Amino acid sequence: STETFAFNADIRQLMSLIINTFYSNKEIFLRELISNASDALDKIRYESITDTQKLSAEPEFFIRIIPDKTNNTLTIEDSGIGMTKNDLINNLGTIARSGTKAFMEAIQASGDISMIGQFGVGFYSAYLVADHVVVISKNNDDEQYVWESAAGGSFTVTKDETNEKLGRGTKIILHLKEDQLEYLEEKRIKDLVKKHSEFISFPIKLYCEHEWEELN
Ligand SMILES: Nc1ncnc2c1ncn2[C@@H]1O[C@H](COP(=O)(O)OP(=O)(O)O)[C@@H](O)[C@H]1O
Repeated sequence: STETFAFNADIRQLMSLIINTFYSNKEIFLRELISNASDALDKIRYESITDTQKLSAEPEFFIRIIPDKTNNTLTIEDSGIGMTKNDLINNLGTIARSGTKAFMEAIQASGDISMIGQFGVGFYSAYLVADHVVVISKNNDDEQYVWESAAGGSFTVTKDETNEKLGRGTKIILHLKEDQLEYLEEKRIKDLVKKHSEFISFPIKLYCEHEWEELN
């Protein structure tokens, strides 16, 4: 059954800024999410080098990008370390980190919205292009859970019993805004990924039409 959580106030203000901004460089969400996937993969590769068993639920490292024109969603999937239920609650809303508070104080003092691009807003950049965001995650030390938020001051976390099992990793599902459908186009995606992927040392694949295309 679903549990509801309140966004930390600072995180709520960050989301508020993101949702109301006219910042035109929205495409940066893609680099933020792919970097997150790379970091999560970093972690499971690191943990498993001295302990190969940690790879058993999913032996291959990958990042997959799946645009879906039928329901206007863009999905970023990885087989990284994944998040436990507590991880989703702790890392995706309830706790405002040092950097986040510093970013908010800085941007409020300067009003310089180019900071969004210069310093980044991490995972929350998804709300630059999406109305609603879903996160399915599976970590070795817990069952599969689902995090959801339409950015209304709250999010929910629900033990997953409807979706296909990931084995290990994370699936970020962006429900794109009506005016942001360009990010379903494969050329748009490839050009963005090419721009930010030189030093991502995991295989990146794009779902095309259907077949998987290698981006690196
Ligand atoms: N794809 C992912 N797999 C596993 N954990 C993730 C993923 N994306 C985000 N997280 C967790 O959410 C946290 C917050 O993400 P973010 O706001 O991008 O900050 P940062 O990238 O600086 O960690 C990350 O530190 C990470 O712990």
